[PDB]
Amino acid sequence: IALDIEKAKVIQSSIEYTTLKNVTSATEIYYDPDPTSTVIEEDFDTVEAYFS
Amino acid sequence: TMKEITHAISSAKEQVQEIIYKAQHNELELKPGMTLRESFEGEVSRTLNDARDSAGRSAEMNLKDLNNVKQMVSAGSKGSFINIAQMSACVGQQMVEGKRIAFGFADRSLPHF
Amino acid sequence: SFRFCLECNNMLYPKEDKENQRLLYSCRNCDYTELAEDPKVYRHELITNIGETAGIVDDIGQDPTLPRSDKECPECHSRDCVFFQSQQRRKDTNMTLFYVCLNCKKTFRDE
Ligand SMILES: [Zn+2]
Ligand SMILES: [Zn+2]
Repeated sequence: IALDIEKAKVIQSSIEYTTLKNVTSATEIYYDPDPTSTVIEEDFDTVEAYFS
Repeated sequence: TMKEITHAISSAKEQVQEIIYKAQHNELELKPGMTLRESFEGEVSRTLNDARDSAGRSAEMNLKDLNNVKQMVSAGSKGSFINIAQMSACVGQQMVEGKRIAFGFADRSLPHF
Repeated sequence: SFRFCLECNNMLYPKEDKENQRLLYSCRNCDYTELAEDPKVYRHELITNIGETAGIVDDIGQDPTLPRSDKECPECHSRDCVFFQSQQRRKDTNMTLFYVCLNCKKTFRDE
């Protein structure tokens, strides 16, 4: 690992601390009274694909 | 030698201008573990330090053996290379708290800029 | 953005009906209740870019301490302009420039 850069980078990634807040960009709260469907149109396709 | 020193300082200032343009167009490489502003400041400071060292080296190479400052520096009794550089070629960059002169006014160092 | 009560000017907190399954903005100081238009109750930006270009005034061309360039205006193609960096002053802030024309007074970049 000391003479190889890729394995060293793998070890570095495995050591460094990473929280959810680091990768998160924005969080939102929405009102949706239908458990099996949704009001948002952008995500409607993906969630209906999941449920089906 | 004064022509050579002036050319070195002008080339360094042109290099600093290029670094400024690159940082102002998002074309600057970021030193790991440091922000964009910190990397820009460090790179400009390194360029200016290299400029002063090059000008001083030119000035110190110019000196004859009969030069008295050279004789004192070569004896090791008083003075060094930086003294010759600042006396003859360039004083260099002034650092306050390990950084260049801050913006004590509103986004400038003096009301003349 | 949050709305205010139309009768006693207090804040309209969101409320949910168990029987009707609707989102309603209701004032807690009275019985007023108005139907909500959007379900976006709350939004938090961990990394935000607001205030970077929001610090702009219409009289910035009269400041004599600002540098003057000759960049081309995208709208009226003027030959004089005034530039400055980002008004946000965090440590992560970019060093990009914002140019202001002396005729249309709009803010535009160089990219
Ligand atoms: Zn009310
Ligand atoms: Zn214009």
